[PDB]
Amino acid sequence: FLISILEAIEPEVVYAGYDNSQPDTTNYLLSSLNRLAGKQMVSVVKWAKALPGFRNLHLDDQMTLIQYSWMSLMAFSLGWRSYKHTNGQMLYFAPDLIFNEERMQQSAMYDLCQGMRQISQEFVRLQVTYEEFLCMKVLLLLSTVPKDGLKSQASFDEMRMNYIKELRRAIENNSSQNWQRFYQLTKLLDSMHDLVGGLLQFCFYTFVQSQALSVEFPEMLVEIISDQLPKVMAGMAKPLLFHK
Amino acid sequence: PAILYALLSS
Ligand SMILES: C[C@]12CC[C@H]3[C@@H](CCC4=CC(=O)CC[C@@]43C)[C@@H]1CC[C@@H]2C(=O)CO
Repeated sequence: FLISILEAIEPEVVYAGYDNSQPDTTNYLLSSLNRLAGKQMVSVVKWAKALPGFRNLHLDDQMTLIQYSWMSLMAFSLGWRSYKHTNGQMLYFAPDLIFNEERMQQSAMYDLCQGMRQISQEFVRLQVTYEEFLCMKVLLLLSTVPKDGLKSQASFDEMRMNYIKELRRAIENNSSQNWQRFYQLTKLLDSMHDLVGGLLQFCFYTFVQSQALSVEFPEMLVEIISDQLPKVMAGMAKPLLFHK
Repeated sequence: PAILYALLSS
């Protein structure tokens, strides 16, 4: 019933608190997304703590893991929402902030938007199930680690394997077909890294010139990014891939 | 990440 749990701790929908009466300038669009991100951050943290096995890890690791994977978690959840609500035609950031063709253009990050829409499309092509999605999401939280290692390395390794097995369980069907499914689903997981690399590059770029660009970031994000940025630029993080 | 740490340890 490990999934029964994943299903119960799955965060409730988060609204952007977006004001459509405002002009959709690049500044307002990005600042609004950053606000949504701050609100989603709170939800991912509360979700992580309720994750069977996450609390067994050292606090330092818990901090490090969320710090390195928050962008991937949110982009992936965005992929799912866009899949269930628009069959992947639009980015369902939040019920009150749906990105259509127009907002993608005025956002100044059209390409990153398409990259994110591509994840949504994969969900469509593969008809990913809700259970597969929940398991994959957890794996994401456990796929970007410090090159030097975690403090609860052993506790970490066990947890990761358990969720990988949980994914297999979600995956009736014959053995070969289940193998092919696993291969394809883990290919999707590995693809997140390139997408995230690009998402993070723009995030760091807008973060550095925040005031000069008039792109706002909520306090919680400012602290996370401020600490994370140098670590990423220093190549301190590495992905845990499923494929060559 | 002050706000985050405080949120994770409670
Ligand atoms: C960080 C970001 C705004 C926030 C989003 C992120 C892309 C992924 C994402 C998905 C969500 O469901 C919440 C918003 C968000 C976290 C964007 C990547 C570039 C953009 C900016 O850099 C704006 O300054």
